Amino acid sequence: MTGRMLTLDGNPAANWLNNARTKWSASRADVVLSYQQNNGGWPKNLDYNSVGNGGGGNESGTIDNGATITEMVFLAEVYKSGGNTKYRDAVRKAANFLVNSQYSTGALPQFYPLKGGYSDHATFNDNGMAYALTVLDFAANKRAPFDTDVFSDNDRTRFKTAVTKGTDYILKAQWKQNGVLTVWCAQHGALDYQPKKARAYELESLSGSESVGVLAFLMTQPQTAEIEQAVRAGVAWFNSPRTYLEGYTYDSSLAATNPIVPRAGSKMWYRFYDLNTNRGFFSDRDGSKFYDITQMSLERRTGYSWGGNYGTSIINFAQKVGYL
Repeated sequence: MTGRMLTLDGNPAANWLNNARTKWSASRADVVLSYQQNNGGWPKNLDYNSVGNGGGGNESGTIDNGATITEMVFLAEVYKSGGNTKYRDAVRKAANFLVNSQYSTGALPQFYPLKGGYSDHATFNDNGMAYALTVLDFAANKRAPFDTDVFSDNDRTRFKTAVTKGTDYILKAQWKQNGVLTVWCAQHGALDYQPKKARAYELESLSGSESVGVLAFLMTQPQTAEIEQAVRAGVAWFNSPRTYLEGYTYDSSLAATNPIVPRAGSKMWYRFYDLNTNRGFFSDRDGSKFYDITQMSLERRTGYSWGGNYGTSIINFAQKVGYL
């Protein structure tokens, strides 16, 4: 560290953000711009590389599937490169959107204005909350691409407050497993901090997939005593043999019957771990919970990834910075 600040070199969240700066060709900037909703957010799943300009819209914005957070970083970079203030304006509306979406607790919902159901929860899914906070933190700290006149000091204060609140949320939400600090569910109650379900097959759990990005975000923050403890505990969880499955890997090509296959000297992480036992588990469209992936419907076993190499990146990064 330096002071209490870790390097951003190798930080997964920082890598995501810097990549987003050039997510699309600059030739697509007007197309991207044209789908921004009135509220400053974007809808998800628009094929910007193929579609012509949109007509804006008045729908909820979302941070699912990289929406809003990717577009805003991209357009900030376009503003930085070309100086066209229409893009500055859009980035300002997008940052405002993210902060406006934030609950009093710091939680960020998946969709805003709130649509009801699981979308209202604090959404770590698809790196939404963690990477949204990363964007706001980069903005707050005048990091590229936000080292332009896009934001003022007063704006940065507001973003710092949102980042602080988000951090507070994350720290309060971090799951204490029989007294031991671990990681996060893919979604938590915005007000109650509790693990929540999402889709039918997304149950209350520790998330092997989403907890990486949460840790990566925390590692961008001033490493207070509490934050260092939180990060070290999360990294320790990823690096624990009670968490990874040693000698196996997840091979989605083999999912027809069983994608969890032996691989000497490999470690696999589950997508879902039981909150209390730390056992990897599976679900299905009926919302059931079970421990043998061969019991799952063919469609869910092949159509959704139930494990992966999630821990490698954060463990290696933690090692690099002395947190392992």
